[PDB]
Amino acid sequence: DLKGHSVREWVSMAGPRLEIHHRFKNFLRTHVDSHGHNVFKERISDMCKENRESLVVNYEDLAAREHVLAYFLPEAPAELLQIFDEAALEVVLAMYPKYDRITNHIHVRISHLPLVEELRSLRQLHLNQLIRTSGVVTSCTGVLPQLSMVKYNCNKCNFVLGPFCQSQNQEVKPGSCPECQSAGPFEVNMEETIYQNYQRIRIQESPGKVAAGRLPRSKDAILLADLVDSCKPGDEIELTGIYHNNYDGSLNTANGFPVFATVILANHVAKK
Amino acid sequence: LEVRDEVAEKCQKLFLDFLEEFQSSDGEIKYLQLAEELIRPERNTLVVSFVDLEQFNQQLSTTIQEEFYRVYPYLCRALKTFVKDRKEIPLAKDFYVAFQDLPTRHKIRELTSSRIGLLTRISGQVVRTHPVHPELVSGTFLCLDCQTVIRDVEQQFKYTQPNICRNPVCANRRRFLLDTNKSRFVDFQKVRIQETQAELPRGSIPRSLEVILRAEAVESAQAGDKCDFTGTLIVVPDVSKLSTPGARAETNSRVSGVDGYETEGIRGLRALGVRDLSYRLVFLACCVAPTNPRFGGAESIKNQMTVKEWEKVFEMSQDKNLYHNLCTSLFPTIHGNDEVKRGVLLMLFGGVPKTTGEGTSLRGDINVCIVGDPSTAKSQFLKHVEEFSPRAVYTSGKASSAAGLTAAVVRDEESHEFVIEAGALMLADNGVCCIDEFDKMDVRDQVAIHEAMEQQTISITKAGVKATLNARTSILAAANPISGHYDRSKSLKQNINLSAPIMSRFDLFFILVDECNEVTDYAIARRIVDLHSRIEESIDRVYSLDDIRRYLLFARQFKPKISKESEDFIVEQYKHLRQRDGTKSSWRITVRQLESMIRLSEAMARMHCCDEVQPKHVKEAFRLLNKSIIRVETP
Amino acid sequence: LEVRDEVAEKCQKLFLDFLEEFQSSDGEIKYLQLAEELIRPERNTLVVSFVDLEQFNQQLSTTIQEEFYRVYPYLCRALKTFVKDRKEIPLAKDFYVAFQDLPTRHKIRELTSSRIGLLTRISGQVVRTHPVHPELVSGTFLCLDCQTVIRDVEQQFKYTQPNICRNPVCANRRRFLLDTNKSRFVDFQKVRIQETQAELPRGSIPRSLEVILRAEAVESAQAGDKCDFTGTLIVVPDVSKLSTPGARAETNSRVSGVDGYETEGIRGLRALGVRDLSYRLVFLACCVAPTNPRFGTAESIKNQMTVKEWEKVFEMSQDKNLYHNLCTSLFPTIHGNDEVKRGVLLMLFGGVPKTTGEGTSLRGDINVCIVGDPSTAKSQFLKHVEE
DNA sequence: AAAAAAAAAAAAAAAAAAAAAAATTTTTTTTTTTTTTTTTTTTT
DNA sequence: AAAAAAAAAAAAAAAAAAAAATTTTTTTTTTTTTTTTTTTTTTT
Ligand SMILES: Nc1ncnc2c1ncn2[C@@H]1O[C@H](COP(=O)(O)OP(=O)(O)O)[C@@H](O)[C@H]1O
Ligand SMILES: Nc1ncnc2c1ncn2[C@@H]1O[C@H](COP(=O)(O)OP(=O)(O)O)[C@@H](O)[C@H]1O
Ligand SMILES: [Mg+2]
Ligand SMILES: [Mg+2]
Ligand SMILES: [Zn+2]
Ligand SMILES: [Zn+2]
Ligand SMILES: [Zn+2]
Repeated sequence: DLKGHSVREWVSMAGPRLEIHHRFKNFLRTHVDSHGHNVFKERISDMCKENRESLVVNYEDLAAREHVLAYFLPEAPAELLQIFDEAALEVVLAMYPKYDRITNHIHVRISHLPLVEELRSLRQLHLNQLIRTSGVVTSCTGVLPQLSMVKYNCNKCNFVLGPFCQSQNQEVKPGSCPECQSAGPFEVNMEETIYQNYQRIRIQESPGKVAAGRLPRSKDAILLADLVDSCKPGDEIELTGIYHNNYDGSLNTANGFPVFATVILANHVAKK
Repeated sequence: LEVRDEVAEKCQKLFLDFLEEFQSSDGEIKYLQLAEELIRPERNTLVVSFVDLEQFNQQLSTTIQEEFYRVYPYLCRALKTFVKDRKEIPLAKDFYVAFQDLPTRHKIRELTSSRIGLLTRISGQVVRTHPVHPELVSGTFLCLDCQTVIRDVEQQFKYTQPNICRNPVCANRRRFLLDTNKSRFVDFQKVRIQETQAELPRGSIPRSLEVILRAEAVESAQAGDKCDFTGTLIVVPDVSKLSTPGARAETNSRVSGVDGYETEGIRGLRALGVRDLSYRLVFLACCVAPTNPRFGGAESIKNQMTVKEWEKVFEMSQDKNLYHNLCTSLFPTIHGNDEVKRGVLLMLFGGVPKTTGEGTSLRGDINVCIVGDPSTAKSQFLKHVEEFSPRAVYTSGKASSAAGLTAAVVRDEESHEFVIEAGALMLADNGVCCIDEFDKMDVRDQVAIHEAMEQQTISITKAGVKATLNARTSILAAANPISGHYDRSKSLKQNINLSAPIMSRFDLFFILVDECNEVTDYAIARRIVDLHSRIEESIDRVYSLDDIRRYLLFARQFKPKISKESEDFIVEQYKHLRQRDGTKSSWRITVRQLESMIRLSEAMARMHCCDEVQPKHVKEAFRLLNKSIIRVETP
Repeated sequence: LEVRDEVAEKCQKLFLDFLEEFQSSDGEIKYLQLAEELIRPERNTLVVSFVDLEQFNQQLSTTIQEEFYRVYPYLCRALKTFVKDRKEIPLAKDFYVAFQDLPTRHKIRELTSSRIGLLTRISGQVVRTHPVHPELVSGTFLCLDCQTVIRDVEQQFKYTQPNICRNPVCANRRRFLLDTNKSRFVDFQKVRIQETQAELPRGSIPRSLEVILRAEAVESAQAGDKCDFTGTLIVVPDVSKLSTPGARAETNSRVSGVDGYETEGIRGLRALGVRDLSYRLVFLACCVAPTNPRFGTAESIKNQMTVKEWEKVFEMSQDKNLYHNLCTSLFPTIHGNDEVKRGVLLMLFGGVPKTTGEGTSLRGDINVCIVGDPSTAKSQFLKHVEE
């Protein structure tokens, strides 16, 4: 349901959290097929057969069967994506409870988002929204290891400060050690940490789509944990991701307008 | 107790009245009808005409022109009232007001400090354009010593933290954390422009200044255009611009320093809050138009055509003898040289680029070369094309190192990204590049333009950025023969010193021999002396430069077919051309000449704006090539 | 999400059933009527009878007795839902339940660690009562690092901060601020009782301990009043005054100390959080009463006493020669000194104190002195009036 | 033998790594001084 | 025999003393890259 508050705050409330999580579980189990097949069963079967770690769902099917979620999706994509991670984890564990050792996580990708913006036109009005876009990869660094649930040795006493989740926005920083009570020079325990693959690509508008008097514009993009090395330089790629501003990128330094960089946490990369 | 800016609020009142009561000649409220459209997303500015301002109220117009900076947010809020009262927009959306048709005008030399903070308009050539970004305008902060949120602090073209924490018993001036979601941004592009070539003083480098483009007036400017800008001249704070101490602010509190903490040196400056005040002019473009607009606004451009220009170009197309008429209009100065006139006109119209199913990009542009004895109007033809067309870049020989010739790189001074600075080929993209002293280009860059000619594209990967820049330009080249004078007893490939692949790529080659025939000599002397005696008159361009330029822009988007009869004539005529080749011409005939002939036939169909290339066009194209290719004259 | 004290939960259910079921002899629910009386302010206490509870159900009584301190907050919550489900009263008013009529009694010396937590019934005279106070019961705190708010950290008869800041990425156990406005309180008074004369074993000083009083029982006991505290023995944290090192409570995590921060010395003790476990035994009374029930303004006494006692008082008051009758009642063993019996009796009944227009005190009570040759029952007269 | 073209050298400018540089009071403990109370020893 | 002076022991309060304590930013350095001059080498 809808109220005066914003969509993001709404979906942050626990009542609608349970509402939409239940709805996602419901159509995951019940949206059978165009022609009565229960396609999610077979998709999950192949997903666990390979241990793909990542499911993908069609936005047309999503919106058509259940449209409230589809409308909410570009507004506050991060929260919806986290909940659908949890719900997909529930359903895959239901189908194969043996999956528990397998990555303890499932990502979910959204395909065929209807409204494609163009890299020339991505303004303030798209921040913190899931957009679809096209381009060509001009650069793609190697796969690097990222912290995802990091444990820290308090190097005053070698207590293992527990596994802190690592959001993409700001680097996690423990306050103090629960044992010796010091905000000490903590340092990462290389082993108990469970890292996550991180790759950084840069897409740009294709010259076939650039206009007459122009320079093609380029947007960064971050691939994480399953999409790394899913695209090489020069690949014409569709990218779907949360156009994003609030990580630490900002020209707060001297000699600069108060002007922010941007990225795209890629949620689906599709070569063409 | 919320002191009110009396003049600014009266301006808000009077301008709101202007918005809601100024009506066009038809009688309807034009700006109500324009404010209707701000309800749409991706639209947050009205474009109010300064002449309308003047007509409705001269007092308010002069007040805005003299106090433009102070009144601007007030006019924006007036528009916010004017639109929110009628329609049910999102409450958070901001709005802007764009002025144009301003009566006065100034120059980048005239933009002196007295013009700071008040409306002013200039012309310029947009050098380069940095990427779009979100810029913070009003920030919401959190004080990290009492966790109180400080609301709605303005950014004066610099990242501004709150000057002191709003809590009285907490004097935090340092530790503030920006709450990004609560803050509001403005879309923002920084562009660099420089003095127009007309306005240069003597011995003066073209000055260049940076122009900021806030929301909705953001991608309108583009590199290479000739744009008028209108807006404020503001000052953006600079720091560490000079190695000599200058003007510095500091608090007027009379504090001293206790022993062991004495307010001296670095501690002293930090305590007093000393900070240099170094500024730099940065124009703040409120609106942007082409300085020489093409129209007052194929089917889309046709709709954009006004009725008068539409019927003008219609009767132009329907005209016969438009061929020689366009020749005369393009080159009233020139006498003779009809082959060069024809080739250059066809070059301006261009061919139809095509591409294969496999992916081979068939060329559509048609490059022309003028080679001849000295003082035969070669550079003059190139200058005519330059001064005539838009997207007509010019360069001469060894005056252009390769980086500026094709493309260069700089880092975004604001962000991490890189700006790919546009070279001559880019600025000539989808147009003409006039290269003079083409024979005297270094190998290092003649190969670069050869790559551009082969692929219509150059990919630059240098200094930390890679990109694939498109350049579909057409090259009009001037080439001096070896020895200074052409030699008709030698082949063209040994008269000039171009690389064989470059010469192959070149579509048309014209030979201009400076023979001494006195009827022609009388003609030329009479022509140029007539011009000098009667400068202003003695020109009979039957269609004005603007007329034919609009005709070119409208004609360009028609893409001819090639009908079967014309194809039969094409193949048989190329066969006849090979029979000629089989005595010998100064430059041999290959399949590339077939390619040239079909592209010129396409360009003649483009001149007549047809959707079918006919045997008339094919015959004329063959005649053009046949007369271009000359028999080497051994004694 | 959570795990419950299952026996405490079922006991709360059965205890609410007791509150709402148990009819008195008349048939109407006396505890329901007392709960109705509980509506007023300064009425946040229901005193309950173990005999009624036992007649309701045996095993309920057995578990309540055997683990009274386990279930006791759950009993108070049971009372609170019992009244709130049918009455209107401030939502933060906390209704406590105390107990009475426990059949058995214990000496003070029978305090033993086996009795901790489980309900008892002691009897020893009062020595001194301390003033009323507001005690903290469960406060809300603010972590001074991340400014996170922690709700209702229960106290254990000591000013206990929460075990760790509720933020997962925050290890604060050292820097908290009590939000005193949001914290909740209860009336509290500690009275120091001691073993009576009869219960004293040979050779011993009396055993004195500091019983606690909470809620409506905050003032029912006074100096000298030989009372009967039916509460529950309880160990409170104790002092740093013990010289013999005993019962360190320390951490199990086996964390060591690096070079420079070797865990040896005061640094190491604080790092492991090693603390002493000393204790003393204090009594948590919930409903005080007189030892011997005193007779079960003139009209105040007339109302307080029962009908049989009232008619006995009335008829003896009317009866003649009560002078001589009371003399032989109050000194049946002594012989002679009849006039002294008369005089001491008149002093016992006393006169009337009088105040003037000037306000000077004018004494009403009588003072009597006895002198005589030794062994003439002087001390016996004094002992007679004493008892 | 001298001119033109190409290759290498010299010098200025920029980007990242890693070692240096700077900031930086408040709350709790506990010894010592003082007073007070109960008792024993001594004096009237 | 009663009064009182002295002794030891216990407690309160004020002054001094005890103890606790990493993170962010800036600057040198190294290393390449690019421009333009100089030099050298090939051609007619
Ligand atoms: N046929 C002609 N018609 C008109 N002007 C001519 C003609 N031939 C030569 N000229 C004159 O010669 C001048 C120089 O010619 P130009 O093309 O600059 O020589 P070059 O080809 O060496 O650059 C021009 O300004 C032009 O006026
Ligand atoms: N006149 C009396 N009548 C009864 N009992 C007496 C009388 N005189 C002395 N006694 C007895 O003497 C006993 C001891 O007397 P006691 O209380 O020691 O007197 P005192 O303390 O004055 O010496 C008591 O048991 C008491 O009953
Ligand atoms: Mg020339
Ligand atoms: Mg006696
Ligand atoms: Zn630790
Ligand atoms: Zn503050
Ligand atoms: Zn905390």
